[PDB]
Amino acid sequence: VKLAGNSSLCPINGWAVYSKDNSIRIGSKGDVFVIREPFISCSHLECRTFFLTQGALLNDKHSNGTVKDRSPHRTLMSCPVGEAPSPYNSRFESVAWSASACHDGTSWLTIGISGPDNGAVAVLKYNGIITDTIKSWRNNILRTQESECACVNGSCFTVMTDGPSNGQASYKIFKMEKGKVVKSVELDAPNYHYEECSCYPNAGEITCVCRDNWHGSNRPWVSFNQNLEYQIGYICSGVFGDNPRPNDGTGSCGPVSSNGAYGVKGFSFKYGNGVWIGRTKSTNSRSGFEMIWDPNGWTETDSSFSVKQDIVAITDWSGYSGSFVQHPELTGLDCIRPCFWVELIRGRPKESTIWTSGSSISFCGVNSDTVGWSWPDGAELPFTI
Amino acid sequence: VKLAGNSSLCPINGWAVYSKDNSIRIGSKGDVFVIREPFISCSHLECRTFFLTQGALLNDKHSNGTVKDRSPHRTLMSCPVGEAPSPYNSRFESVAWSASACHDGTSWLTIGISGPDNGAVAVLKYNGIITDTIKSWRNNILRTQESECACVNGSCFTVMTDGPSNGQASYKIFKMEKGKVVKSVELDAPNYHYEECSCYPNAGEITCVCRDNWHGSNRPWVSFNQNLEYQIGYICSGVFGDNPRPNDGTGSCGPVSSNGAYGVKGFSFKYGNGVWIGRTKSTNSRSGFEMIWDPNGWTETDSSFSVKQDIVAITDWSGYSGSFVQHPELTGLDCIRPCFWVELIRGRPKESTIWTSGSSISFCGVNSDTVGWSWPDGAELPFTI
Amino acid sequence: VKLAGNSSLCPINGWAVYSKDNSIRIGSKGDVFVIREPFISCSHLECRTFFLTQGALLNDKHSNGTVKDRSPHRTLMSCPVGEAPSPYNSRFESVAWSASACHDGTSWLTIGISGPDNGAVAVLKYNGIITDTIKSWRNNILRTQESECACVNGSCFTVMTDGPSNGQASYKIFKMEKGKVVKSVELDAPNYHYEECSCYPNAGEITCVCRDNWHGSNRPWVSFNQNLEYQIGYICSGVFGDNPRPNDGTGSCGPVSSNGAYGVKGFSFKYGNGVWIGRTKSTNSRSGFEMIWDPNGWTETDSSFSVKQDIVAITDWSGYSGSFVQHPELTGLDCIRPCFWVELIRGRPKESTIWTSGSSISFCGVNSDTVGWSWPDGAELPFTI
Amino acid sequence: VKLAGNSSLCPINGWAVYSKDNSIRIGSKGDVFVIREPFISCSHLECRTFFLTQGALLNDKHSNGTVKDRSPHRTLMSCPVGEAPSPYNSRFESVAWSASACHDGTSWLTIGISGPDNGAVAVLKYNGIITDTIKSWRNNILRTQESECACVNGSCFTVMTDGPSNGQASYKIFKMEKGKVVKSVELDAPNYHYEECSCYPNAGEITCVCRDNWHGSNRPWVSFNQNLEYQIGYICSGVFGDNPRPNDGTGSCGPVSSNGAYGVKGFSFKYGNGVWIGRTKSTNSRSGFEMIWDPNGWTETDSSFSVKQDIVAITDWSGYSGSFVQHPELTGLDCIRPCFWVELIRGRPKESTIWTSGSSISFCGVNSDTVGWSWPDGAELPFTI
Ligand SMILES: CCC(CC)O[C@@H]1C=C(C(=O)O)C[C@H](N)[C@H]1NC(C)=O
Ligand SMILES: CCC(CC)O[C@@H]1C=C(C(=O)O)C[C@H](N)[C@H]1NC(C)=O
Ligand SMILES: CCC(CC)O[C@@H]1C=C(C(=O)O)C[C@H](N)[C@H]1NC(C)=O
Ligand SMILES: CCC(CC)O[C@@H]1C=C(C(=O)O)C[C@H](N)[C@H]1NC(C)=O
Repeated sequence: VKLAGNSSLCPINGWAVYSKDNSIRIGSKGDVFVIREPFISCSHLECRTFFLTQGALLNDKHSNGTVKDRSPHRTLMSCPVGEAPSPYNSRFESVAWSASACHDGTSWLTIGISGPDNGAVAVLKYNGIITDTIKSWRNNILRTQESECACVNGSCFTVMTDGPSNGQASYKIFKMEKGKVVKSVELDAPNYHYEECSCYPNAGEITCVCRDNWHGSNRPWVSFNQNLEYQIGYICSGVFGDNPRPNDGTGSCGPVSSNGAYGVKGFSFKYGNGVWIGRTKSTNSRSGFEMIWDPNGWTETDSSFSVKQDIVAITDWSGYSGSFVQHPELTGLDCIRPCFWVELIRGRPKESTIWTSGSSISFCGVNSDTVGWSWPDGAELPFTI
Repeated sequence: VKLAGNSSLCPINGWAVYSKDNSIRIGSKGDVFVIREPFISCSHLECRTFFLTQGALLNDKHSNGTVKDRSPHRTLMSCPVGEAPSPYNSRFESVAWSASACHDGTSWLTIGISGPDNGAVAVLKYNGIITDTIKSWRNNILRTQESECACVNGSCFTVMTDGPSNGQASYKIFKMEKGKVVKSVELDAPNYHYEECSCYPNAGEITCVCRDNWHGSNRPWVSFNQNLEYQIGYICSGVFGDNPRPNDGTGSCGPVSSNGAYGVKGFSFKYGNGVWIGRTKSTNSRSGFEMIWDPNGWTETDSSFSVKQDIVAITDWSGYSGSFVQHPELTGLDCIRPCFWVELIRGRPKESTIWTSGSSISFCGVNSDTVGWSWPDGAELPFTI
Repeated sequence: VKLAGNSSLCPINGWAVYSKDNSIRIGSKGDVFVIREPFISCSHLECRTFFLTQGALLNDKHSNGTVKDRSPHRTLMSCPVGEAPSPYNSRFESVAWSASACHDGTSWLTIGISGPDNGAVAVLKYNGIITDTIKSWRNNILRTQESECACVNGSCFTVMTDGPSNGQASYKIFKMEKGKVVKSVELDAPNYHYEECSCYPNAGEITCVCRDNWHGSNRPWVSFNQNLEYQIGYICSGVFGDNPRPNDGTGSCGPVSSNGAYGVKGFSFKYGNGVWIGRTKSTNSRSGFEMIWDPNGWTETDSSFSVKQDIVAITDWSGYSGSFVQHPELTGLDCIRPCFWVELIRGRPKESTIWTSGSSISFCGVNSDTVGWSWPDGAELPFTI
Repeated sequence: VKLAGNSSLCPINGWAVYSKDNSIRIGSKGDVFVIREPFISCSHLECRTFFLTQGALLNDKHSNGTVKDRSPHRTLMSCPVGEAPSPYNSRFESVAWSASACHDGTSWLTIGISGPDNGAVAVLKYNGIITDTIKSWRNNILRTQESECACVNGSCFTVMTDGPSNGQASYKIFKMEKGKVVKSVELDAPNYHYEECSCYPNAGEITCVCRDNWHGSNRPWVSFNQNLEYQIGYICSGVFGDNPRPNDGTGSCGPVSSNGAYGVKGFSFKYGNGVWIGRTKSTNSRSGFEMIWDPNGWTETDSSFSVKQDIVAITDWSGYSGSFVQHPELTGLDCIRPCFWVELIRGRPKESTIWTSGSSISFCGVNSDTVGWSWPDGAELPFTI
């Protein structure tokens, strides 16, 4: 039976460690895929880890310039959470250098994008079989979430971008049933910039917190009904969420220009006017990670907050981070539980190696107490190469 | 319940990437099988990749002269689509240096040929247990499809050749049920030459497009009803499908002798008087791949065609290619969906390695739009050896 | 249906070899996890081996200081009994450097403790999803069993410690249902020291034999009802079970102070006033192992016993050992079968390697005859390093 | 439902190849266990390969003196037929240096002997849980089949030996239900010698053809009803089946003393007064294998025969071989089908390496035709060592 998403986000006090895959430490010897853009998404029975491989293993020559981003060998595969991604435990999903995926209660929907930069195509699959296709409409790198999509009452939603990662680009929301596009709407978002959105379902509606790689240090959002009627904005909190970003201060409900000319994928959970913010600890590099609870931070502008919980130390490498949900039909709870993952990027451009790849760690909602600490990748570089 | 095959091929506009195993790039370090002759075939529940191993792994000494073709260690195995063939994820099917396979809706049927060249024997299995045997009748390398057989209303059919790959040889169509040959017929096709046929079910009948290794540059075909009543011909198009072959020009409905003394296994999908032709890009070697729609090309002699979709660039190695299907019981559609796979050969005799193996990529029908691009093997030879 | 735990320990005579994973001998080449603190636990259908990896593999550089005990990369995983723990056959369970686990008949309950020594938090999971959390109440290394928990009539119970591994500490017994803590009690055990308890169900109650690391050469025990009403004491048998320990002699029903300033993890099965004692053969190091039947050494003080059954020769490295149970719902028997496992520790600090890890062996109850022997680890150190 | 064993052996004309695992060729690089004494057995759903590992992998130092036979690290494991035995694809079964196993229609019954030569104990397991124990009764290496046991109407029977491999030893037949010994009888076989019997069910009774290591070149046999009422004898054919053995000549219905002071495990299928013999091609060493049809050869004494089918050239190493069956509940047939396997031993003592391991190949009855050929191991020694 389909996942009803009419339930609300579960109240919580902190975050508890859920998984850690040590893929990079293990891959030092083991046959572990070199990856990037990993993300967790759960069905009504299990939770999986999706990722984009480089069609090569760690410590092998084919792992060479795996910093390039888009290639013909890039593929989307999955394995159960906490496990190291290997050819011996990974399920093939699709050929792709940018992807998304979600479970509607019945079957899995995977979105993989491949092809050249001037005409990339999104192949949609439902239970492994191709159910639709979406071709680039601006011919400038059609790309997507790199985190799970959201399903509600049997419909799943996602967000895509086409155009410059440099300035005004085109943005679209898509609704799908059985992996087929039943409706789509382009957002009329002049001056906004949307990339790699982390979307979750709450009370029958979707909410997405994304990345402004053009000119924002704070994160932009988009929420919508099952008819794609939407609203847009930026988190007004002075506790800036992008990286790079400036020192905390006075935020704005609009794009914060200072230092937001690049970025990193992230997420945030909205509760009333409050927001849980996941962000790096550094303001310049993808180092460290922490969770901050700013009550009344979604609508106000100030750098004051209530709680902060360490996830990774400033001295250790972090990277992308996304949100993922647990539905009542998998949990037995009467609310939609929030969790998040963090990508731990090793290699280039920061480290002198011939390769780039990443590990993952994840946490979940919870009302019981927690603790901040540091759960870093742990590999010692360089490798035998 | 048995796969019904009374439906027609789904109408289509282009091809959407379905998978890429990256086995060779992965095998540089991973315990991946050395193979050749890989093909895809689906049941009413999953799609799998079959292939002929060389009882050895990549980058190991036993990988030596793996260019030999036939030997006692050659075995037919399978794993899920897109995954690299390895001993930790592959199901053993049969001992064979030539095979075929298809699912009738109930169980898998596998056909593996082993034994000496002067008296080979095909072993038929149904759900993993031997159900029949077919021994060579001409005593000269009994061989078969190297791709999926076709099943209709409980019956599965295949084609086998016995005799010279050099000139006139004998060809037989077999009809089976629960893996037992209930009927067969020897094709009265003087001056024709059949090999590595790609057969597919359509409107209750089978259609096979094969390879002329004796004297044809265009491909031969055979279609037949469930009682083995058949018709034979050659694709008349001036867009020659074999490799080697001559530059495009005036085709023929009979064997085009120029350059057809050799060949490569291939496929083609017939729609009315039109055909989707899959072929290499080079006219001499196994380089590149492309999809071509020549309406009225199945019966007409002209090198004019409508659409062209690139799959593999001329600068990269390709190889065998075959057709495979997605029945309604698996898809939910009301038509039989056409898909294809391409074998990417690396090593001897074109590269200076001590071995020969291959990777695979596959695509499927689709009405939505698509894009041409290039999805090559990507491994850099030579290996550590 | 829930595992009723109202049956009694089956009457037995000796122990029969159940399993041996040779993980270390195998990892010399294979991709085996470097581990410690392993233990078995069974459901109503299968038996698994749980363990705490070091987020690295044998014979790889990351295997370095794997002697350190606690780290962020330490994770709790599991695989079927007898199989070598590997990233290709292990299910991820939880991030932890101390754990426990058991099956209530319906789903698996896992307990993984992580975080800093001054603020560790226990993450309880039921069927893979977080259901409760427990933070350190004495801010001094919250730790647990390192062996299975015990479930009765739908409820599972475990024991945890917080405070000095050096002297008087704080001990608590928890009661959980579907992984949620419904009740907890602190033992009023002045002068006692509980650590790494082995608890088993019997006649509707729980019995634990633990490790006194503070000042006992004999072992302490706790037994309690389903409402956490309890009783405490020490095994009085002059056949001292802790290691190190003094030569056998006159025991005590309280802490035997000579040599018991350290210890190792163990177990014991109480029968009437008698006991089956598992122990190392050495009085000083974790060398050798043997089972001893002191009929009524549970309450009596005399170093005399009836049967001795060798499990590992004095010349070979041994280590931790714990109890694990079969239930009637799994076995079909009408009694609770006792079984135990043994950790074979190789590496530091006794051998000159840069790492520490371990193999496992197990035995089960049984009435028919048996024989003692020696089933050591068998790996030859050092390794390629 | 239980496997009725009331049907008779299926009439056959030759033997078709069923599988080949290439375990050693693959092990050159892959993580393949080192093993000996492999054998196949089938349930009502699938066929598996059991084997006794040496607790190490090929091409690793721990693969050293793996020629010793018995050791504490020896374990019984299994994987699907055709697959190379590895720690990634192998199910653990029991600790043993001698074993047997069979499926009764409901669950697997495994038999694993371990312990010292003067007190070995066989641990029986039903569905993975210990159901009985049998201790040595002569204190001289209790040993068993090293192939599959036979099940009929819900009962499985096996054969065990205790005593000298040097002369008169004690032989016993065991009958078990759900893994528990319900009856047992000791054979009154003076001047007979039974070891490593291959037993198959037929018309509700069991027939075993074994190895005489004492003083016989021909093979001894025992057949018995479901109440262990039995009959013994020796195959009378002058086509001697043991190895070593003298050149073919005049056989004997009793022990043929010339050259039978040692031997190898083998098998045979009796049809009326005829027999299908499996044997090596060489009379001195375990080289080559072949099937021979000697009608009226079970009771007569002559070296003449009707059919001979080659399985392994004399130029290549063979080794143990045994029988296995496929019941009607698996095949759908109305008769019990005969098949067999052959162990291809490589290394010591015939080859200069530091190890000993084996590969496997198997065949099945079949009415259709077949062919003789040579399917050897194919590994090139020595290895990197
Ligand atoms: C094309 C711009 C896009 C959005 C900023 O770049 C991403 C940034 C990345 C990054 O900043 O690390 C890595 C992503 N793999 C890349 N996505 C693609 C499709 O190339
Ligand atoms: C024997 C002739 C036959 C048909 C052309 O050769 C094939 C051509 C091949 C090729 O052109 O690459 C490889 C196939 N492995 C081989 N088949 C067998 C059975 O050896
Ligand atoms: C903190 C004291 C505790 C009980 C004695 O130490 C254990 C002893 C050990 C040992 O004596 O070998 C190894 C365990 N990994 C360790 N547990 C933790 C959590 O560090
Ligand atoms: C102990 C005598 C017995 C029967 C002849 O020896 C077998 C012969 C063998 C052989 O001749 O190769 C190998 C078996 N692994 C061995 N079995 C045991 C248990 O040691």
